[PDB]
Amino acid sequence: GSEQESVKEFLAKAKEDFLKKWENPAQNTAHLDQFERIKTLGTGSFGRVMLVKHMETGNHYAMKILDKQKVVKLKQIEHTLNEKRILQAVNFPFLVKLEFSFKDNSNLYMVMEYVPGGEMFSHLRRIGRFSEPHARFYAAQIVLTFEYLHSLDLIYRDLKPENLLIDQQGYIQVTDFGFAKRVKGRTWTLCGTPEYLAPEIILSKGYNKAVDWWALGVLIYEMAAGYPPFFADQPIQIYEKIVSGKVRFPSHFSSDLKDLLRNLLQVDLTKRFGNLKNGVNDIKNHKWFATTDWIAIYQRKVEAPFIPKFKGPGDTSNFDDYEEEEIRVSINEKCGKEFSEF
Amino acid sequence: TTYADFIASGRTGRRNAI
Ligand SMILES: c1nc(N2CCC3(CCCCN3)CC2)c2nc[nH]c2n1
Repeated sequence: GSEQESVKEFLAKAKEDFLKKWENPAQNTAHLDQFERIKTLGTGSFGRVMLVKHMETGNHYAMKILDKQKVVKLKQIEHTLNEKRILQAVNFPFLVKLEFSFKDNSNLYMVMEYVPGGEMFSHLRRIGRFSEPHARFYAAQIVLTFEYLHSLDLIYRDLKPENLLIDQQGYIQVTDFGFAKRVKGRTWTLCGTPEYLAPEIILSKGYNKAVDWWALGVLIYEMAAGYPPFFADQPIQIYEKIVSGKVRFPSHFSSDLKDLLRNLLQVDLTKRFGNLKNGVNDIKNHKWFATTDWIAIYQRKVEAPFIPKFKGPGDTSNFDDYEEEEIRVSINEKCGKEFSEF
Repeated sequence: TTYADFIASGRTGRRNAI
């Protein structure tokens, strides 16, 4: 029949599920003492992401720790509340699942599914670049994820290989919703990663979901070339390159890839793919995606081009090593009012 | 080459958000 009507039906039901959780968020579903801390998997501005073991079940999880005082100093209160409120309400095959959340006197905690394959960033840098079919397999998953998120009035705002984990089946799990926002109109916050910013963000204009479509163009280029389309030693030089209106493609890029990338890395919003009358369909029906079976991808039926090595449960060999700082919980509650809804 | 220019740049490591 029409795949678009099945898509509409699917999205309508997903919105109903989302709104119930969006309106009544899960809160205080575990405690720190229920987890044994094993190893730091990564760090952020507010703290570490640690591999943990849930003692009652023996399950491994990734626990994100955010120091409330550091969130406040960085003026990230609202963004932190958006992050947990959004992540607890979403549900899609390529979005990392939030299993528990809670807080104590010092910190906020988000306990998520542990994705052991490591960041796409690690594999991309080591290998050098991904072949076109390899990059297309990952790109298809972001296209579907964005179609889902945007239907919920969500903007993701931080697409990059660092934020994409590879699961045991070789599929993507998107993490890091620190800048995600539920917004119907236009928004103005200067946020994201320099190499991935759309021109409208750099130029301090009101922007919308089209910034995630521009960031998809940067991701595809990076995966297929091994380097971003706009790079320099400092962010200001990156911004000058982004606003210039010029992109150079490697000679090995197929004609179809370049065409898709010119329509994604498009300064003109009345011309950027994902932003027109046909919406996501301009991307899904592009020639570069002709061999992509969208349903088979969503159903996880497609054989992945790369399966990460798995030594066993709790193995962290696909992640870099980090300095370990022991968690401290103050005897006094910090920033209680600011994080009341968490 | 552009690859050599990228590899010699200070931005091949993990990138932080603004
Ligand atoms: C494994 N590792 C995770 N980490 C958090 C995100 C990370 C660290 C911070 C920058 C982006 N990448 C990598 C480790 C997970 N976050 C959720 N599930 C996870 N499984």
